Amino acid sequence: GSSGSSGMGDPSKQDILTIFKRLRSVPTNKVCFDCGAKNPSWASITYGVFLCIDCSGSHRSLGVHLSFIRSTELDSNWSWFQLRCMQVGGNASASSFFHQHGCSTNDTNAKYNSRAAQLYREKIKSLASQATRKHGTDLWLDSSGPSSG
Ligand SMILES: [Zn+2]
Repeated sequence: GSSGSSGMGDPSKQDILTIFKRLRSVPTNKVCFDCGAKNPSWASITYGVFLCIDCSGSHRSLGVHLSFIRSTELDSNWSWFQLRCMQVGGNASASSFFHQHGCSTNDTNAKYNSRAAQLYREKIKSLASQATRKHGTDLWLDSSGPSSG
């Protein structure tokens, strides 16, 4: 129940592109984890997966609370914590994670509304910290250049 202070600057386009350039590279990430559409702009931070304008729509219906959707080419006002969620997840990660439990469900309003799915989301939040906390904003990867102030 901690509101959370605000003493840091949001990630710029470049930085955001750097976090997506690494995830996109992957063949299982550059394809809508749902159908497999290549260059899946749409991305779901909740499950840190890649979706396509087609599928992404379904998620939006569920409710930003159930599955938040954010583009990569347009949406630039991303949150450090979020961005990571994508790196600390991946498509395959879920493709298996789910089965491991035994979802045996395809439906979007069900497969995602199932326990197996939930477990994932939470997990993403945790890991996201490992990367986020790391040198706070300073892109763990390397020193991009801290702006005076
Ligand atoms: Zn799709």
